[PDB]
Amino acid sequence: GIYYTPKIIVDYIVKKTLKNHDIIKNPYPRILDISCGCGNFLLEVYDILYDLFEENIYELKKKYDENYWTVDNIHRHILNYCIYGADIDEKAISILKDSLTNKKVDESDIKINLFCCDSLKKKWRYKFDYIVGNPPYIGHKKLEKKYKKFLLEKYSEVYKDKADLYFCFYKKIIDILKQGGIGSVITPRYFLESLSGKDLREYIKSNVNVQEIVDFLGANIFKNIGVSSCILTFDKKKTKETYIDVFKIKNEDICINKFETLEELLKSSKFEHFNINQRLLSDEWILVNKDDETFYNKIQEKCKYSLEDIAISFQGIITGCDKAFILSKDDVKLNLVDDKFLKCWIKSKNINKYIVDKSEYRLIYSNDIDNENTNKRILDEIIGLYKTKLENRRECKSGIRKWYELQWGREKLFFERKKIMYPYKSNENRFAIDYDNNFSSADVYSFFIKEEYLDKFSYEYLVGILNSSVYDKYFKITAKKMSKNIYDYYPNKVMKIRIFRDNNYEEIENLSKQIISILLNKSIDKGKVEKLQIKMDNLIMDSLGI
DNA sequence: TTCAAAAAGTCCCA
DNA sequence: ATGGGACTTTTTGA
Ligand SMILES: Nc1ccc(CCCNc2ncnc3c2ncn3[C@@H]2O[C@H](CO)[C@@H](O)[C@H]2O)cc1
Ligand SMILES: [K+]
Ligand SMILES: [K+]
Repeated sequence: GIYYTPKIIVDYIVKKTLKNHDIIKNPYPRILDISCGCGNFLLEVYDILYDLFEENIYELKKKYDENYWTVDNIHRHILNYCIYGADIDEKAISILKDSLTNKKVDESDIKINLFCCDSLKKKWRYKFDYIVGNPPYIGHKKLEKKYKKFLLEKYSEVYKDKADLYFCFYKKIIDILKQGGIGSVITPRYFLESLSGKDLREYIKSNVNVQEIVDFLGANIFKNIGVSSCILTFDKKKTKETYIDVFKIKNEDICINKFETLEELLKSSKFEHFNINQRLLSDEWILVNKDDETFYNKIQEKCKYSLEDIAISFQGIITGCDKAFILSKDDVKLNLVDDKFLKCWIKSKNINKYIVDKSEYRLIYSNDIDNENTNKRILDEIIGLYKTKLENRRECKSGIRKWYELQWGREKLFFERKKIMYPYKSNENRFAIDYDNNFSSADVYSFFIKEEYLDKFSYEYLVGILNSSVYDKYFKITAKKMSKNIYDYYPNKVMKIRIFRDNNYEEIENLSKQIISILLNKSIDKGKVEKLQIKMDNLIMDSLGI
């Protein structure tokens, strides 16, 4: 449970918080890491501090106690008054204490401000000038329930339904930062856009001045770790300035060690830089450049409806154990199941633009099985193979669901109708019209048009514009970037997409119908579809004035 | 009763 | 062995 931050990032963070420190004015800075681990950040802080003190040793000796300020006394001073670390791992603290002791190589048995504790529970007796480090990331599934009760009761300003632990670490760091202090940390990027991060974003916006956001997007910073990172730097300084420097990466395939320093990478063509006014932040943080801001605002102003206005959205089936209820359509065991119980089953990869692949799987809609005696063959020879796993589901332990029932079988009538489907995680917009009453898991989302908006919007028109290049860019501006070439397509953002209706409605609809007709051929002339899409994109750009 | 969010993702191969 | 690519379950709070 210990993660090594790359040295280039560690150096950038420490330098970010200490480059302009006035050691003459304040020779007693407090630099804290509340998840210090083996001291990836703190040892570097020691190096920076030692150079800072030794470069001004004679100035300090003249302004202050001349006997206290010598080179020989630097190592002691740093440990007594400057470096502070906290971590839950005892072995890590022991190792870091030995490393800090070996920075000099007893005289008086120097005390080192290292605490082996839960930083979210520690009674912190004073605030700190500088806070750096890499907090732990633990999500809603992997966090202990008993501990989650404490977080919900005590960190309710940032920790709620599906929040993450590092939300609480952000709140703690902000709370124990001195007036005029500086904090710089590396966390997941997901709180910048996620629905769970709304309270955290409000807290950060309204309690600190955000200096800088480095967004690495899908680039893999931590080797062999599936997480997407960002660096946040904030302060509590009295300033009328309220502008943020945003560095957003341009090529996610870059390796982090191209130059000797991260700042060389940030100044290069690998990153784009722009400024965001913190006072103009809403509940969402729309961090885009002026071209994209103009693009987004044009679209928002022009469109008079949203998908939420005109549609009904729902998440797919959650069986609770897929292997028990999902079978290949050529499985011999499917001869045991009456066709009234069987539904077509698709995965996210089966969703293309405008149409769905033919399904290869069948769902046993076991909610329609009455009792265990009439269909004993289905239960004993198909579903019962996983009975233990099925009995451990939450709604079975509580007794709400029978052991063979789907955990969340939703409502059949919602699926057995003409509707639009899209994958929950994709590199591009893929909205299809489903004609075959397809069921799917939560990896696919569905919506259908309300009855009162059918005369205004058709499924063909909607899949026309939603699959356009304009709308790919428009959705990705505010979407949640998960990993390299993966965006979240969830209703909490998909339903916010704004749509329009003007003189180009009929031609866009006709082009969409032609695309759908071609895609459903035996001899698919795939080429002409691209030409038709280009023409449709021209129509949409004409419609939205871009 | 029953919705929808959640990557320190998961798994595989060259 | 690692780094990169294809693909995506069900646990969980509200
Ligand atoms: N059972 C159990 C339940 C909940 C928790 C959460 C406790 C949160 N409070 C914590 N307080 C201090 N340090 C913590 C910490 N959680 C993780 N670390 C350290 O962060 C580094 C980055 O990974 C590593 O060196 C971890 O050892 C911990 C255990
Ligand atoms: K003096
Ligand atoms: K990543």
